[PDB]
Amino acid sequence: MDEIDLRILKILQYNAKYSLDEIAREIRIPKSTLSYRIKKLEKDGVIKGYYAYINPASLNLDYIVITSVKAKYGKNYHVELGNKLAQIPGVWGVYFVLGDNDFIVMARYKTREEFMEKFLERVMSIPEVERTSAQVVVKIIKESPNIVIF
Amino acid sequence: MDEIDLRILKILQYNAKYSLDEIAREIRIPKSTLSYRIKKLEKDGVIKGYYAYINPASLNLDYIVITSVKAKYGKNYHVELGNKLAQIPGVWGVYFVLGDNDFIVMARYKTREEFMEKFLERVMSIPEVERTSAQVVVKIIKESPNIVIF
Amino acid sequence: MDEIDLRILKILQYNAKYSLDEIAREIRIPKSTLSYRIKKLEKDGVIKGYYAYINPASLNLDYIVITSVKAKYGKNYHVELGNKLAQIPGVWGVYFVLGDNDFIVMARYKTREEFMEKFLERVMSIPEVERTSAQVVVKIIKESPNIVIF
Amino acid sequence: MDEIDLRILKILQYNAKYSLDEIAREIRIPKSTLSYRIKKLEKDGVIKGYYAYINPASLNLDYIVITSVKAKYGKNYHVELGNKLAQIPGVWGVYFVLGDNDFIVMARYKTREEFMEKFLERVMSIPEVERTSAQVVVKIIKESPNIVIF
Amino acid sequence: MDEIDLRILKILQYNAKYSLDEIAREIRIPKSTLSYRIKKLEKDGVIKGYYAYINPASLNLDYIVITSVKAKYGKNYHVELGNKLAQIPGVWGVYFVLGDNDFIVMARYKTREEFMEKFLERVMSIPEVERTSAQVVVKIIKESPNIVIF
Amino acid sequence: MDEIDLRILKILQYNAKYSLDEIAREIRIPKSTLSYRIKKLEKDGVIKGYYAYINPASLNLDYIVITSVKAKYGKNYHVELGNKLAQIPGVWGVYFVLGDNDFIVMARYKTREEFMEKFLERVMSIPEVERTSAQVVVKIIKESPNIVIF
Amino acid sequence: MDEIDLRILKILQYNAKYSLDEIAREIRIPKSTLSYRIKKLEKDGVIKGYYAYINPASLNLDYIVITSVKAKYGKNYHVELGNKLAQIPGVWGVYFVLGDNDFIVMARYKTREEFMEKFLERVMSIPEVERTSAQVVVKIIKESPNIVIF
Amino acid sequence: MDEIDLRILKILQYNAKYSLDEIAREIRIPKSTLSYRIKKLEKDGVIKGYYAYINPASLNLDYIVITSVKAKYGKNYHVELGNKLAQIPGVWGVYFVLGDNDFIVMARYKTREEFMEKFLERVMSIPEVERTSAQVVVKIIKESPNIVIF
Ligand SMILES: NC(=O)CC[C@H](N)C(=O)O
Ligand SMILES: NC(=O)CC[C@H](N)C(=O)O
Ligand SMILES: NC(=O)CC[C@H](N)C(=O)O
Ligand SMILES: NC(=O)CC[C@H](N)C(=O)O
Ligand SMILES: NC(=O)CC[C@H](N)C(=O)O
Ligand SMILES: NC(=O)CC[C@H](N)C(=O)O
Ligand SMILES: NC(=O)CC[C@H](N)C(=O)O
Ligand SMILES: NC(=O)CC[C@H](N)C(=O)O
Ligand SMILES: [Mg+2]
Ligand SMILES: [Mg+2]
Ligand SMILES: [Mg+2]
Ligand SMILES: [Mg+2]
Repeated sequence: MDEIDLRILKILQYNAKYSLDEIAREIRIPKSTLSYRIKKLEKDGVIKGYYAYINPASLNLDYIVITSVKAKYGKNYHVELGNKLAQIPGVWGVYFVLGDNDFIVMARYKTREEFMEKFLERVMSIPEVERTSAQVVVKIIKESPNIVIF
Repeated sequence: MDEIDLRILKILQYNAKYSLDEIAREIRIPKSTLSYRIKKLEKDGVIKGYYAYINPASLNLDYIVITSVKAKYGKNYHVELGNKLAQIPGVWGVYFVLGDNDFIVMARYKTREEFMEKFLERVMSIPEVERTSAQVVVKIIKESPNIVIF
Repeated sequence: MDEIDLRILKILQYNAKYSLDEIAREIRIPKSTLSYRIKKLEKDGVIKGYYAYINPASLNLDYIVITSVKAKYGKNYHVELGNKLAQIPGVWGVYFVLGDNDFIVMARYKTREEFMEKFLERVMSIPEVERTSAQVVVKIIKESPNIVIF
Repeated sequence: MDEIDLRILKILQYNAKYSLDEIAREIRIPKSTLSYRIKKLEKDGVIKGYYAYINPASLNLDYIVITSVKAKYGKNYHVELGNKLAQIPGVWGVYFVLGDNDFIVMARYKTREEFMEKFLERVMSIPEVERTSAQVVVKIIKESPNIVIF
Repeated sequence: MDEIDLRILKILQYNAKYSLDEIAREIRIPKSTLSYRIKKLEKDGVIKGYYAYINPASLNLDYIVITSVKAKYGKNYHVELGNKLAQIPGVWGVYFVLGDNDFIVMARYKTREEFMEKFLERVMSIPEVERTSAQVVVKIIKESPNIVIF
Repeated sequence: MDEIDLRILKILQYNAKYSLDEIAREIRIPKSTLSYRIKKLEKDGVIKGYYAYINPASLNLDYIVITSVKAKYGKNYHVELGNKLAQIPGVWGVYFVLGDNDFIVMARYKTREEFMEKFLERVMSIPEVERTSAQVVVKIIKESPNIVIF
Repeated sequence: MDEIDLRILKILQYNAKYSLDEIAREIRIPKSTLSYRIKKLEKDGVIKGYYAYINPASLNLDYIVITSVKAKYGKNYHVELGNKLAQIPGVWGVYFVLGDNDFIVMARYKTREEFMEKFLERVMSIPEVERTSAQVVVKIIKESPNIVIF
Repeated sequence: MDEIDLRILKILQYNAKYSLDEIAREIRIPKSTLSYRIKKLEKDGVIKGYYAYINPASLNLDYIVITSVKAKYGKNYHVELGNKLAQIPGVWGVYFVLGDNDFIVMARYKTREEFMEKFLERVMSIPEVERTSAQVVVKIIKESPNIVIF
């Protein structure tokens, strides 16, 4: 990757629906070269794909919760709990963090009831789980994970 | 929105690079009707846009940190700190949560040094900030915020 | 329920001993219509009943304690502990909360000894119980759960 | 108060809509004596009144939150914050507890938005307030504050 | 007990080596009446005895530690741990407290090594013990448990 | 101090009302030598005095509380708060501990009201005080500070 | 050890590569006496040896972590965990502390991956380990353990 | 640096008092080449020096404490506190850590009194300091910071 690829990615991270023309004109390079560079980035794994950005509100995903989960120590309990958490419907993020030394889980549901049935109740029945603390997000000030180039 | 729009969105959330043909054939509806429905979803704000999914690793974004921030109480301190946090380079997520009653900030940097210079040092100089706790993500088990329809 | 029912409920939540006359005169509606509306609210479950408000102090209920209880995770431990807590004499409130991710128990006793014998000792013998923290209420600034319409 | 008054109160705490007949027949005492005893209990302050029990769900009071509040120390800050908390619309309970050495606030709202506007935002602007932690009640296992005689 | 007994106790709590004369002259009552009152207080259990106040420093009791101990819940674990703690050499105080909902243990030792051998190591081997936190007293600002009448 | 003084102190710490005869007979030494040794211990400061042990229960000292107090840092705030705490009526113990890095205060009162008026309210008005946590002692398993020789 | 030995040690703790001449001239004593004193300090165990001070940065030891570890109570679990921790590659410090009543572990690794593989993963599989909290050192303000004489 | 330098450093980190002969014979390289390599490592900053390892016990450094320090946020308070901490006599380590988001300070003193006078009292008077928690090390299981090559 070179400076030019970065200029291309900086654009595609915001809007992937531009025409090779506009981009080429902005970056000041041959459209055939652009198309090539973009195809190379996809083959190399830099660009893993293209998604439609759906407004979670439009889907009534009003009950957002960030949950910290502590796993009991011993015989692979930690690694197994991570994958169990990632398969729960509504869970889009699972991170293991150093400090708290536990899992941070990001999930979205339409209501409290759905959250309890699909996430909370399920997580509570997991024996490996030592403890949890579910944080209710009452305000999304920002959420743009797509922006990787600042 | 109807059941059909959901089938369309469920596809576009994963791959927006399909052809109206394939989708139409899968959903079993006229391509002209599909194109219409999709254009309507965009005009209605359900589909806010289309992004390229860039692999953060490809950009050496190795230092990932989830930081909790406590703001001092009183005269609009809380709301102001939120926007200050969202403008920091490298910060893609800022949420205010109930329970901890503080801000949860998601950020990505190439190294510890960048993180300290762009995020930590800056956050420390903010007077409104009462306290913080930065969690180092040492493992991303899952991160698919684009998946809103399960 | 309409605006008129709300005016009726706003009154009955404070004093259910009024006469259909006074209320009718205040709300400015036929006494026969009032009686009907009230009977409908009872049949519909809005008005679950009428209670006498007894001053807890008059019963020497001097030892008030708000206890948080953490249940161990796994095989229905959580749901079972909740009902065990609600059957304890002196316990009038049991809530499961998100954040602390534990039960909050409200209880009233005449003395420390009664509290220990009827609540504390009993709760300690429950194996499902992971941990507890009992908060001693030394001052009731307000307690009007009957006021649901502000 | 004697054993007989307790039998009367034990009944009235559950249902104040009984007839002096039924109660008299159950307690086995003259209806004129009952009426007298009840009037005495009201004059003495044991029975502070009679309320209609309204099902909070019937009023869409779905967002229930138990909040702990820490007040800064010094010049009457503690006592003043207590009364400020009790005047907030939607707040039915305010207790000062020993141990946590802070205020426990019980509130009910129809939605997250109402809660934020009427409670959270208001509490955040109070300078005396050091810190808070709002617990989201996702399940009411029991709530019968009217039962003072077990 | 009357006002006079209190005046007697207020004196004896500070210095039990006074003569019945001095005390009688100070309290302004017959020495024979004093002797009687004091003998009555002993027979009644108010005065449980008379001790020599030994300066702990004179015995090289330099390592003072206040330890909080959490016992696991279930089958009489709590009550049993309390008595086990009270029999440890060097432990002069054991209290069960509400709030922390654990035992507070006061102990004194000549050195760190003695403390580790007689207290810490022993406490660690107790299975019922969930967790502990030992606070090192580096300054005794006051310690007059003998003063019960202020 | 020698082995013999220790045998004397071990006795006097439990009961200072023995006769020089009994003690001399038990220790197997001349009564004149005993009297001398004891007088020397008093002059040397080992024996600071003799107190009457009054049963706190006999004085209705039912509300026992162990309070941890955190002082703000800076200009002699710590040392000043310690002496302010030790002068509070009902407070018999004040220790500064390493770990929690705060003051531990032992106090006794007849009732909750007295505790609030004499201790809590007073402590809350102290500006230097950062935070506190008052632990309610609901059970004294042991309290023998007089026993310094085991 | 005398004042002169201290002057010698104060020098050798900083730089052990000086010549007996320079030191002798600085301390103002016969070189033969110096050599003797130094040999005595080594034989007596004061000087346990001489090491080369290697700059950790020069070895790419960029991932520094201070981890607190809580061991479960009971049958020698504590002492055994300590030695298990000290044998982990990359761990240079293991301390058992009073207060937190847990182990503090100092370790150094080249990267996050090495840290996870050699330390974290290994520690997680230890059953005796109750919980841990790994603190990421992002700045070494000072690290001179060799300086024992100030 | 190459594999050979590492073999040299691995030796010098343990014992810098070996002769170029022994080392050369062990590493199997010309003594003149060794001397050169070692001189290069010193000029390059890998080997910052050579110290005498003094047994802290030999200096009566019995009071070891690991203290966590929280600095108030705002105008360079954090960076300034770090250097203030590093200049305190007896302090050999100061680290700023991510997670706890505070300073970890390692210090050694002969007694509690010295610790209080040189460290604690001084740290308490620092206004920038928000809070601290000093952990008493009662057992050094391992302390070999000199070992950088495992
Ligand atoms: N930007 C453009 O469209 C130029 C294209 C270029 N001439 C080519 O060879 O494709
Ligand atoms: N799926 C298709 O391509 C059919 C298209 C449809 N016949 C139209 O009117 O556009
Ligand atoms: N408020 C009243 O009492 C009026 C009653 C009304 N006239 C009826 O039909 O009952
Ligand atoms: N229970 C009753 O109704 C009896 C009443 C009773 N005879 C009276 O004097 O009122
Ligand atoms: N205070 C005194 O010694 C008076 C004693 C009193 N006269 C008696 O009867 O013993
Ligand atoms: N124990 C005794 O009373 C002996 C006393 C001893 N003969 C003396 O000289 O006082
Ligand atoms: N400082 C010196 O080198 C003097 C040495 C001294 N004359 C001896 O006997 O070794
Ligand atoms: N290891 C040795 O001492 C050999 C030294 C080597 N011959 C030189 O040139 O110095
Ligand atoms: Mg996307
Ligand atoms: Mg009621
Ligand atoms: Mg005494
Ligand atoms: Mg060294």
